[PDB]
Amino acid sequence: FLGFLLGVGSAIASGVAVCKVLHLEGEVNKIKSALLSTNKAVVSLSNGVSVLTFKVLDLKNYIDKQLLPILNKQSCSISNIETVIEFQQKNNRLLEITREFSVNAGVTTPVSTYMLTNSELLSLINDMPITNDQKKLMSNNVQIVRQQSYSIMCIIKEEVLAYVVQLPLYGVIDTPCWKLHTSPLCTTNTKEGSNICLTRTDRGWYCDNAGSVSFFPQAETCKVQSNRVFCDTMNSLTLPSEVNLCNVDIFNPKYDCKIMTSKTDVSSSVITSLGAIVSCYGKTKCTASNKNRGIIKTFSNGCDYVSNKGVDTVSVGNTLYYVNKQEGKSLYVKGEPIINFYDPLVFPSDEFDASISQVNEKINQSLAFIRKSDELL
Amino acid sequence: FLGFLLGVGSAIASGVAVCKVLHLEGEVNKIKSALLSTNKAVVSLSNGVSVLTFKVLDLKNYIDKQLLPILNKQSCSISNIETVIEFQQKNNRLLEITREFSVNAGVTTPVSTYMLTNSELLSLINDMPITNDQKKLMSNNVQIVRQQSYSIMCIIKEEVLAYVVQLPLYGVIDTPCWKLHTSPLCTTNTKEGSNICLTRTDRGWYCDNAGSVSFFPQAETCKVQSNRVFCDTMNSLTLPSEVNLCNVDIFNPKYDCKIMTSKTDVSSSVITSLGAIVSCYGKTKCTASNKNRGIIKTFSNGCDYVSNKGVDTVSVGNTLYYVNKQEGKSLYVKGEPIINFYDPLVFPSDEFDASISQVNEKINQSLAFIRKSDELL
Amino acid sequence: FLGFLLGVGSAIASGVAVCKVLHLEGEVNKIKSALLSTNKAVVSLSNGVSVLTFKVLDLKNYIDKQLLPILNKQSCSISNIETVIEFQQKNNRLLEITREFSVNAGVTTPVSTYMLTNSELLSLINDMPITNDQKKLMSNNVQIVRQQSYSIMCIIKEEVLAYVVQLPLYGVIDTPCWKLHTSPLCTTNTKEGSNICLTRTDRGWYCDNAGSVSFFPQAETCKVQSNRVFCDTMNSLTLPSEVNLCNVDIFNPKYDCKIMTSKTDVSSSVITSLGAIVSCYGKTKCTASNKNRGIIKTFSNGCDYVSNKGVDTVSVGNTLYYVNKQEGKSLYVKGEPIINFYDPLVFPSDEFDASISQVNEKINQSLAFIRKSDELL
Amino acid sequence: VKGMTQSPLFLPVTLGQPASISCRSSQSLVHSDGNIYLSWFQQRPGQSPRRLIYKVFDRDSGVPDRFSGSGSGTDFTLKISRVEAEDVAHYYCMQATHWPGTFGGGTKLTVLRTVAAPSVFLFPPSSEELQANKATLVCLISDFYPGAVTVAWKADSSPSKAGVETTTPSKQSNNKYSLSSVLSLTPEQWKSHRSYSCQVTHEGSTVEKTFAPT
Amino acid sequence: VKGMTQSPLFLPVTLGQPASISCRSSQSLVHSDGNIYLSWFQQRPGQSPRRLIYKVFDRDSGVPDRFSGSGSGTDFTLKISRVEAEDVAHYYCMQATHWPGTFGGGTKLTVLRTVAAPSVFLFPPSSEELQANKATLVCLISDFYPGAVTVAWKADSSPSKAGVETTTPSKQSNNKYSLSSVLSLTPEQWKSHRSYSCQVTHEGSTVEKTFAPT
Amino acid sequence: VKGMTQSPLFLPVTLGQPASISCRSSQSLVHSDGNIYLSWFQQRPGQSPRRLIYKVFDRDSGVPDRFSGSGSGTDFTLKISRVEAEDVAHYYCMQATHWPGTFGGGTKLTVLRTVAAPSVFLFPPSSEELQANKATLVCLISDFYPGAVTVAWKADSSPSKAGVETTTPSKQSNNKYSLSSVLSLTPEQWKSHRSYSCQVTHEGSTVEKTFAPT
Amino acid sequence: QNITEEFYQSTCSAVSKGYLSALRTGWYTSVITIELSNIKENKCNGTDAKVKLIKQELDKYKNAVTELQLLM
Amino acid sequence: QNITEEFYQSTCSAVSKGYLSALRTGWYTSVITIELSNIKENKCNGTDAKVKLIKQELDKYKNAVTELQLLM
Amino acid sequence: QNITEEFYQSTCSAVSKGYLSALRTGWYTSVITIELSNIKENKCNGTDAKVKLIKQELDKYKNAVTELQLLM
Repeated sequence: FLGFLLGVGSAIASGVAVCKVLHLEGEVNKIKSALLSTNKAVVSLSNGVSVLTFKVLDLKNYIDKQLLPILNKQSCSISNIETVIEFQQKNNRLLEITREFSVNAGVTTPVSTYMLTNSELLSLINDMPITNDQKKLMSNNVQIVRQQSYSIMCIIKEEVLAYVVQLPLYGVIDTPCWKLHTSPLCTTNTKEGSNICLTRTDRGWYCDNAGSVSFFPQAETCKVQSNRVFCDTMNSLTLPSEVNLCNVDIFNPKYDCKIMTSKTDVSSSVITSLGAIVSCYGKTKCTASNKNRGIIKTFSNGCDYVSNKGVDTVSVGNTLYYVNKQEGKSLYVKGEPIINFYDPLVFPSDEFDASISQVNEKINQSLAFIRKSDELL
Repeated sequence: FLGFLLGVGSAIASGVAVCKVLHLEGEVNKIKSALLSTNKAVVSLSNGVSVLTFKVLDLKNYIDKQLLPILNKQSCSISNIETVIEFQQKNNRLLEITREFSVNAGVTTPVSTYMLTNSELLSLINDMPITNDQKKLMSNNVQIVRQQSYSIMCIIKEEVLAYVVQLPLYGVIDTPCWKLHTSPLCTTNTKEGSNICLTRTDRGWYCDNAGSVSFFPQAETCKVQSNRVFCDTMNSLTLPSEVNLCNVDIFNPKYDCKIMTSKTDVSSSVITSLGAIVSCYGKTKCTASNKNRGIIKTFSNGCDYVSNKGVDTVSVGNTLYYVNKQEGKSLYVKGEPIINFYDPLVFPSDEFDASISQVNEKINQSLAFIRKSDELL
Repeated sequence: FLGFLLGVGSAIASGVAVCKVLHLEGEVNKIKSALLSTNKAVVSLSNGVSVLTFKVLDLKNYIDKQLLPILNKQSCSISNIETVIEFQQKNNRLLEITREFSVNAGVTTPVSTYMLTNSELLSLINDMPITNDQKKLMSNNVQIVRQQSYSIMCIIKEEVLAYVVQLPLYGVIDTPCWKLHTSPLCTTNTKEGSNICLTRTDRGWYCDNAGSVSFFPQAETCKVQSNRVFCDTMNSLTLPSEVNLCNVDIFNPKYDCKIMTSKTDVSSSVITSLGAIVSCYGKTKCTASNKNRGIIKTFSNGCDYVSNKGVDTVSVGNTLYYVNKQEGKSLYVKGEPIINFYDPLVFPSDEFDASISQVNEKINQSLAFIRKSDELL
Repeated sequence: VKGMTQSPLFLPVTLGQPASISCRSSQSLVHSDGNIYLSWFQQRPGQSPRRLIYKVFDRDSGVPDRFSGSGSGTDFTLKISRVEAEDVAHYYCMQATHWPGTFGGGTKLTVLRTVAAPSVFLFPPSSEELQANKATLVCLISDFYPGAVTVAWKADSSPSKAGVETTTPSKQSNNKYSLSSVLSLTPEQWKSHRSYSCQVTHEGSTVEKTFAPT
Repeated sequence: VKGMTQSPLFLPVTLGQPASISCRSSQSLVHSDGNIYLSWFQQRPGQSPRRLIYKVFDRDSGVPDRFSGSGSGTDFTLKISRVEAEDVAHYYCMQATHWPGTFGGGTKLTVLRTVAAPSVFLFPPSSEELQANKATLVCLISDFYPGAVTVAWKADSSPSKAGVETTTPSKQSNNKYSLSSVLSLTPEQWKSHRSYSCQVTHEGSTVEKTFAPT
Repeated sequence: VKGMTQSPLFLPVTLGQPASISCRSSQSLVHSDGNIYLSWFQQRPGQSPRRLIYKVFDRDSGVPDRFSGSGSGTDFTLKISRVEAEDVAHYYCMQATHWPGTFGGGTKLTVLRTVAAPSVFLFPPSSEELQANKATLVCLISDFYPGAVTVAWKADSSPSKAGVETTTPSKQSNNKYSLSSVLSLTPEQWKSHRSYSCQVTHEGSTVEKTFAPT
Repeated sequence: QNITEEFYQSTCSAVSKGYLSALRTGWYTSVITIELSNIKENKCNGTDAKVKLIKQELDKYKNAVTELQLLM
Repeated sequence: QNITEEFYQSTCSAVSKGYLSALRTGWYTSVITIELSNIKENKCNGTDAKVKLIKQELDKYKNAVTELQLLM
Repeated sequence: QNITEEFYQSTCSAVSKGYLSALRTGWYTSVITIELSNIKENKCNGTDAKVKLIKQELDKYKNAVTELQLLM
């Protein structure tokens, strides 16, 4: 749901800056001179910012020492087929990278293995002045930081090709984090129409980092490896910790929980990490089934949740959902649905980014409208 | 419009479960033993669920019978250079799969030919314990099955690489289905403002499958091959057949037709299967043109639709739309637009998930207000 | 926000039509005849529309001149390894095309280098009967043309494979165009609740093309190369030039500027081309920082903008935004925020596509209620 | 339609000495996954075949290491390094690359020994069988090697075609064979002639046993 | 700037006998798409060229099967297996790989026959042309083969250079040629000398025909 | 654990004539990036090493082009086309592909000259040192070439092991060397013996110088 | 001649009614395997073109194996 | 020195006015062809390494041909 | 026994509470280079198979050089 509030940002801004610094007359010559005798060096560019630089492959030496001399002999003898194969091996590295760049505007994410192999990436990770906790984090999940990395194509000047690798550098690690799933909660009155629906809009990831919580509204923007949730702070909101109160007391005065209202009496299902939430309404069939026994539980027209212990699949109407096979304890908290605390014909049925304060104010204002036009008659 | 109601689900949940069962100490040995004398077998895993398994390539035999013996140890001459090129052939499939998985987080959709060739895929299709109707269906549209398939990378243990191909098996086939396009309906008043716009939001695919209709709100989620609409039920809703009544009579009491209200007096066009619908408002130019004659019809500022027989292109303002070249009869159903049935200053102009009943209830409340504020004064 | 209003259109409809005309009994023979003696020709198909045709690779000649005669001798000697390598070179081109087509349903964007080489593309640019200005434009932005091009796989008939390249031909160039970024504007009253938020919804690109302006709501659909805004007219809206008035005077009577209202008291940042906009609300930290000196400005809880000259990064809460380092003058135009012109408890706080006239009319209607319910009491 | 040729079809071996059987395929047996699926099977009399070799080289569980498999292309070989007593049985090669597999003609393993000339006897029909209105004359060829032998029947010097059936027992513990040749005639035809002779050709000489009923 | 060499430039053939023309390229004619675009054209007198061979080997529609094209690298050949009467014309090779094409020198095909010595005649200027203030002497060379022949003019034993023009008709139906040699002089110069001789060299002998006007 | 072998360890050269030093690596020095990182360094006496060659072939800045480097695999060569006076120094080869690099034994460069027999002198301990309760006998070997030379000490015809120290200076401007051999004994042991002799072996003859203190 | 379309002007919508269905409603999982072989380790000496090429291709194979050793 | 930007604080928006346009407005269709050859495989019973590799590459070629015969 | 989940029926929400964090919070920049060689192609008038294949691969390399010229 949420996510329209994030605000825009430049994903490849730092790599763009490095490219623009690299577009100087002698900047290519600075890198060329510093890397003339070694395969790896640090170069302080003209802006004052130092940068690690790799010379991963030297095609010039191969061509000008083992390919060009064989070609020019006044007789185009080759004397062995092996030369063409060795050429197609060293040229293979160049050919793949230039192909991939030509399909992504020079911005390829994730970084390919051909562009930057894991051994070189491991060396790049191992050789930065960062806390060893972050070094191990990036070492054990090199393909994860790879999928959160970028590529920027800089220059092809005098005799060298250079491009920028934009890795992420994680500043918040090993802090409490959690995910929140919400499903529509509606009234189950016997009437066909006139239903009332209310839903929490604060779905997504919540990570405590420094005094406050970073909130990620899209489930796509965060990758998970079985304990650790890798997220991007650029597409995130910063909220006080009082949003936590919305889980227990949604009418709490310490924070305003954002919600939405609808008259959309529609059944749906939400698969959570260790179970599933089922919103069953109307005359829709809702079933929790097990692969060994079969159908094991039916949903009685409400907001329900079932653990993944003995359940393997869920079918609502014609939609088949497969439960996650993750392990962990699940806690069911009883409590009457909040929507029963409002009466219809006063409940605003078209709100999309409203809150507890907003809906309550409209109901209070509408009730004042009803009363102040009747005390006068 | 619609699509927020679908509910979340794991597309690779079944493949995740297979991977998790594959992470057993001797499960790799069970696969190795069952495939010791054959290239294909089905193995009953520890939980009791069987799995079909293919042995597509045997690098072990080629390397350790023809290449490893000649390599070791210090006399390593290789006449008949052809051997290295032969390695580039057997190794070819391995490299491609390793690249694709390492740049797609282990989830590749659609499944590539290198990952699973068409010959092996067809053998898998014919070795499926499924209905002959589905066997014929999946045979005639194998690329569609590819594009609604996944590939998940599981394990790398003792002497074998193993990954999961998650094919879909279609349980609803050859049933009546239809597509619905909706366009904004607005007023043609002379003032720039003070206009009213009303639009149906329940656009998308409607497939009749079991007693009710499976509704796919996004036209993207379904591929079409000239008769058949390949869809995914996990991103679908299940609605009563009375939703079809909303196309003919939108004020029907047996169902509540979901719509939206706006003041967005904006011209646009929607190309349908056998024609195009044009919403022409304000002083915008709207033109249906033919490539042979030229401009052939002008639109008089309203909700209009033209058949594709004599029309080849549509131009609305600066937007150029190409008409569908399909064949078939197109029927124009006359009838006054619904929006003429309401008067302004009583119409709630900001509704986004509302319905006929919702807007009518709000108008009834507002009109009862108008009457009760005049009976007293 | 905006973007749902575009209306659907077929981006590859022209290529689809060419494929359908390519699906006649003798059309393949006509193409074969026209390309029988040359590598390039123009063919008028059965519908009367001329089309350029290439014979880029002739595997028929290579196989039947260098491969088949050597293969069939009644003695299958090859005598020379080179032949297999030359085959895998000529074969290489076709195999690469198959990979993309077999994983993309015949819809590949951008067009790859193996699909259509840049030398062939440049020849096509030099051959289209268009203005030399357009020829020069498409020459200098070949990768841009690639990124806005498609490839469609048509037929495999008698002895030739043929597929459609759908290049774009730009009809509107070098006209005034501009970009518009919007950020939420809210009230910063000392009370935690009862806040009011107001945001412009008409964000995106605005290109003046012919008497009116084409509006693109998505920043991704338009690519920029340092002076040029490459856009697609089909996914665009056509609006009168008075929308530019919304940037200077939003209460203008000649046009109705679309806005949205919320109680979503949220701080965020928006990176523009030559600076950054910061919306700071509540007790959130907002800082503009420089790479050399450090923290250089603190934001005093409001809608602020800072130029990119002396500023290199922005940090709001926990989100770190990198500013664009382009050059160009930035002008700060003072003026009180619009949100101060409305009072709470009368301000409608849930609007998403409303406008100035809409909200003013609703407040006027509410004010009529407040006045007419007190004139009677 | 693959043809599997086994060679030889009758293999005399000596215990403690190696043995080898060649199997040739009419087609290449390389499978699309890079393997060759050819199996070697052993069958003892009255028993079901047991798989000993699969994938040309790999031995099944519980196979003595004296057995080995080798080969490539269209030619394969099964080898017994030291032939033991239990190795005397039938052996089949089976291709498995192409569905549904093909078996060779089969190879019989037998014990090699010195040439032994047979003992030849002739037995006239009994009186009781002559009452039973049929006549059978039995020629016995006892304790000979090798099993190849030719038997001819002459009734009054006339060679008989058909009306004769031959039986051979399996190899005994002296490594020799036997053979019974039964000639069937009607009693009228038996009484119509006088001289009945069985002529034996083997790796001895040509030997006749004869008698004169009537 | 590609050079195309045709060989030979004058090809006498015999009907029913094969003929071949060689065409060599100064550069490699292989095109970047893997093809070689070399074409063979025929041109009969008074007609436009007609394409016979394209893509080195492919024969055009309506082309006799006798005509075939072959070659590679920089060497190509046009072959006529059985030469007929209609094949007597000009033939040109043209490479089409490199823009915009180039043509060889050209080859004329004529019918090979036995050597035929010409009949030589000499014709003095008429009196009427002598009135017309010019003088022309005509030497006629009738019904000869081959076309190679030398004509020299001597006025009082002095060979004349320039002032002479030679004409030859095409090969006749007897496979022979003719030739007219016209020597032009002013009437004053004509009357200034006495002996006028036409000397012909061919595959006969050296033969002079002469006359003495004044 | 790479072993770098330089050859030879002592190189006599002639000015204006080429010189070459061979460096052999125990392992292949090819780096994973396609380069070979082998460097050649020069070190004059009393100075730090100065790099002359990097990556086998590339010459460093400020090195006269007379220096060249070559090699591949495990064999490399440093070459001086015309040896100059300033080229007389030490030279080291260093592999740089494998961390952290390895140096060769080193090569000393000296000027080749003709053989010169040394002048041998012997010096008894002074009376003052005899009072100082020690005795030293000094044998001087002046202006000889080559540097290889053997010195033996005999006290009353007894060869001495230990108690002797030898010093050699660097090559002089006459291209010759010297040598000082000092034998140390206690004054009691010195006064205990009579004959003290220094025996010199070089490319002259065997020469002994002796004296008789006590 | 099989698909038909109707436009309802009152609601401003179009319905294309000639289609058949193929809905997923279920997954079938299968496993694909490739038998590998670990090589530790070749001692092929000499920078011969043939030998260097086979060793480099073996290095490519081992690099692919290690690149795959990741991924969950 | 060509691109300029203005920030309007009243509406809290920014307009960058220094850009020029390139709108699509039209498509051009073109056809790319490759002439193929139908291959009926030789039944050569010679298992030469070069010939076997030729057979494998021809099998790859025909597999690509058939995988491309699956048009749409 | 590490990850726990709670479902609140009152608000109809689920919280999965057993996770740990890894937030981006910054970018790390590095530069990768490959040394190329400008090619002035030979004018070899010999159409040798190995040499012509070398020339085709060199044309591919020069083509890739040009396709790398597609900067901004």
